Amino acid sequence: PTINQLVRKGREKVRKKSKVPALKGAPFRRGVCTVVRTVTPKKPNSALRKVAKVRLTSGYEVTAYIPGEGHNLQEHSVVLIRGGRVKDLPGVRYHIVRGVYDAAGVKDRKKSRSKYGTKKPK
Amino acid sequence: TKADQEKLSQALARLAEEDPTFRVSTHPETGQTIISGMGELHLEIIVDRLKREFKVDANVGKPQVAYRE
Amino acid sequence: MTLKELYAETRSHMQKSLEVLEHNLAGLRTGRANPALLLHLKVEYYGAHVPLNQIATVTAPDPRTLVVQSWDQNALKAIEKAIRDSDLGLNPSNKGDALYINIPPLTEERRKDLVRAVRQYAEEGRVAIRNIRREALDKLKKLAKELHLSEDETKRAEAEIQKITDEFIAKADQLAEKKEQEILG
Amino acid sequence: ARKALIEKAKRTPKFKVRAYTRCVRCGRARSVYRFFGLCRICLRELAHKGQLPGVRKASW
Amino acid sequence: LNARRGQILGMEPRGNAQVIRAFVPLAEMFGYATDLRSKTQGRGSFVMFFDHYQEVPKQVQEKLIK
RNA sequence: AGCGCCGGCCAACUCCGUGCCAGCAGCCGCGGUAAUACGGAGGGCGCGAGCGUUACCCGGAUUCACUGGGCGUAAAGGGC
RNA sequence: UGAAACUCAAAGGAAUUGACGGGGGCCCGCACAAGCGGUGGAGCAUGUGGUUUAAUUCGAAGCAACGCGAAGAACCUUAC
Ligand SMILES: [Mg+2]
Ligand SMILES: [Mg+2]
Ligand SMILES: [Mg+2]
Ligand SMILES: [Mg+2]
Ligand SMILES: [Mg+2]
Ligand SMILES: [Mg+2]
Ligand SMILES: [Mg+2]
Ligand SMILES: [Mg+2]
Ligand SMILES: [Mg+2]
Ligand SMILES: [Mg+2]
Ligand SMILES: [Mg+2]
Ligand SMILES: [Mg+2]
Ligand SMILES: [Mg+2]
Ligand SMILES: [Mg+2]
Ligand SMILES: [Mg+2]
Ligand SMILES: [Mg+2]
Ligand SMILES: [Mg+2]
Ligand SMILES: [Mg+2]
Ligand SMILES: [Mg+2]
Ligand SMILES: [Mg+2]
Ligand SMILES: [Mg+2]
Ligand SMILES: [Mg+2]
Ligand SMILES: [Mg+2]
Ligand SMILES: [Mg+2]
Ligand SMILES: [Mg+2]
Ligand SMILES: [Mg+2]
Ligand SMILES: [Mg+2]
Ligand SMILES: [Mg+2]
Ligand SMILES: [Mg+2]
Ligand SMILES: [Mg+2]
Ligand SMILES: [Mg+2]
Ligand SMILES: [Zn+2]
Repeated sequence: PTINQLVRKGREKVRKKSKVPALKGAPFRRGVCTVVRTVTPKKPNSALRKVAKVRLTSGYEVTAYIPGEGHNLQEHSVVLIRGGRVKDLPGVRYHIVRGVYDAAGVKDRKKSRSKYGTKKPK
Repeated sequence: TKADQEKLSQALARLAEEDPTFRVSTHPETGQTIISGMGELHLEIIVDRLKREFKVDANVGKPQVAYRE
Repeated sequence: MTLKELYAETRSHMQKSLEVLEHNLAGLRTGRANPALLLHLKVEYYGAHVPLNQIATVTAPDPRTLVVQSWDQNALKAIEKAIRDSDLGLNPSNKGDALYINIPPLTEERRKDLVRAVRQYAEEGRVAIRNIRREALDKLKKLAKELHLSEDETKRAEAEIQKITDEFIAKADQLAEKKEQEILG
Repeated sequence: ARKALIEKAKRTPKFKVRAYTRCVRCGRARSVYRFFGLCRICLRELAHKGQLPGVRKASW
Repeated sequence: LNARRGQILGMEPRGNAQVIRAFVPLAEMFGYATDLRSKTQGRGSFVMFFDHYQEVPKQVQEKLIK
C-alpha cells in the first residue's frame, strides 16, 4: 500500500479477543453448581469426564471441569473456578480448583499436590 | 483365612484419619475385631467399600445390640 | 361393524391413548418418588443399548429415596454411568448389590417446568382422544349410510359418541390434575 | 497331552492294536515314517541337514 | 409403633401427610425398615437417631442373660 | 525444606498398577494387557523460603510490515 | 455496504512418488474366443456351514478355507 494510502487509512491494529468472558476481568470467580454430570468427549477419545455446570457470582452460568480423581461436588455446592479449556470437551472453558470452599482435594495425592489441593502427608 | 488379616487392620486405618466417628477395637474375651459405627448405612458403606475397593477376605454377621453394663 | 362394536372399538381406541398418557406422566421426574420415571433409560448392556426393564427392578420404598434393584453388578456400573447421564443431576450410591438414589426437594426452576410438562402431555392426550372421535364419526358416516339407518338414530349415535368422548376427557383431565398435585406437593 | 502321550508311546500297552508310531525328535502322531522313525518335518529338517545318509533332494 | 416398645411424643403435619415422633429402643427397630412399606403401601418414611439410656423391664432383663 | 517437571518443544528414566477405564493435556496428542505421556514408587532435572497456577500488558508476531508484508493459481485488482 | 457470538488444528497453494480410473496407447497369460469333456440336476464317497449333542475337539474364511493340517479317527491315535 502506498505511503500516501497508509497516511489516509493507516495500518489497522489487531484486537485481542478475551478467551474467558465469564471471568469478567478477575483471576478467580466464586460460584455455585447446578448440575453434576459426566460427559463423553469427541473423537478419538472415549471416557466420562467429570463436568459441573456452575452459575457464577458474575451472573454467568458456564460449564466447569472437575480435575483429578474423585469429587464431592453436588447441587448447591459452593466452588471457585479458574481458567482452562479442554481440547476434547466442547463448551468447557474453565477449571474448578481443588481444595477451595465445598470443593475438597483429591485423597492420597503424592505427586503434584498443590495443583490438586492435597496437604503434605504425615 | 488368613494371611490377609494385616490388610484389614490397614484398610480401616485409611478410614481412621479420614472418618473419626466410628471405632475399631478387638474384643478381650471371645477375641475378635468389632468395627463400631453409627448406623446400618454407616456400617454398610464400610462393609461395601472394603469388599469392592480393598478386597478384604472377610464376611461378617452381624447384629448391633452393643449393650453396656 | 354396527353400533355396539363401534363403541367398543371406540372405547378401546381411546383407552390406548389414555394409558399412553399415564406412561408419559410417570416417566417424568414428578414428586420423584415414582419408580417408573427411572424405569426407562438408555444404558449400555454388553455394548448394545437396551431398556433396563430387561435388566433391573425399580422399586420405590420410601418416597424421598428410591432403589433401582438390579440383578447384574457389571450392569449396575453400566447403569450408574447411565444415570449420571446429563439429565436428572442426581448423586447415586452403588454396589453391595445396591444402588440408592435420594431425591432433593424439587427446586422452583424444575418445579416450573414440571407442571408445564404435565399440562403439555395433558393436552396432547386430549388431542389424541378428539382426533379418534372424528375418526369414529367418519366410521359412523359410512356405517349409517352403508346400512340405511334412521335419521334420529344417527343423531343419537353422535350424542352417544360425545358421551363416550366426554368419558375419556374427564379421566385425562383427572390424571394430569393429580400428577400435578404430587408435583405441587 | 504332549509329554504324557510320547511317554505313553514308549510303554508297550495292553493290546497290540494300540501301537502307534511317535516321532523320535519332536513328537508327532501323524506323518511318522517307520523307515526313519521321525516325521515328514524332521525328515526335511535333517534331509537338508544331510544327516540323513544318502537322502538328497530329488529333481527329475 | 407402641407394640415396638414405643413411647409417643406427638404428631405434626408436613407434606399433608403428617409426621409422628416417638422414642423406640433400637432392639425393636429391625423389621421397621420394611414394615413402613407393609402399612403405608410404600408411602411413609422415617430417619431414626440415637438418644439416651434407660433400664429395660425385668421381663427382658432377666431373660437376656443366656 | 519445600515446590514444579522429568513423551517432543524442553533438562531430566526405570519399575509396578491400570487396559480408549480411571485420568493427563499449553500445542501436536497420550490410555484398546510390556504407557519414559495416566496414579504411586525408586531414580533424575530445575529453582529455593519460596515454588507452581489462573487473569492481563509486550515480546517472539516480518501475523497491520515507517523501519519491515503482500494481491496470476495460496487470503487479496475495483465488471469497465 | 457487510459484523459478531460460536466453532475448528486446519482450510490452502504448487509439485513429487505411488495407487486407481465405467482415461488413452503397445503388449501377454486356456482370459475370452475357437474347440472338447465335465460339474450344478441323480445315487453314493469325502471335507465345511448349521443345528443337534453329556461331547459331536481345535484350527483353516473369497481367490490363496471346503479328498485342507489327517500320506490310513473301531480301541490307540485324542486334544472333547
Ligand atoms: Mg510430617
Ligand atoms: Mg322428533
Ligand atoms: Mg510341549
Ligand atoms: Mg507319561
Ligand atoms: Mg504328511
Ligand atoms: Mg519446571
Ligand atoms: Mg525430555
Ligand atoms: Mg531431553
Ligand atoms: Mg532404556
Ligand atoms: Mg501399585
Ligand atoms: Mg503431570
Ligand atoms: Mg493427529
Ligand atoms: Mg505397564
Ligand atoms: Mg510429560
Ligand atoms: Mg509418571
Ligand atoms: Mg501474546
Ligand atoms: Mg526470541
Ligand atoms: Mg528477542
Ligand atoms: Mg508486530
Ligand atoms: Mg509468518
Ligand atoms: Mg511497507
Ligand atoms: Mg504476507
Ligand atoms: Mg483468490
Ligand atoms: Mg460495481
Ligand atoms: Mg501434480
Ligand atoms: Mg503426477
Ligand atoms: Mg491402464
Ligand atoms: Mg460336486
Ligand atoms: Mg470348528
Ligand atoms: Mg482363530
Ligand atoms: Mg494356483
Ligand atoms: Zn518330527
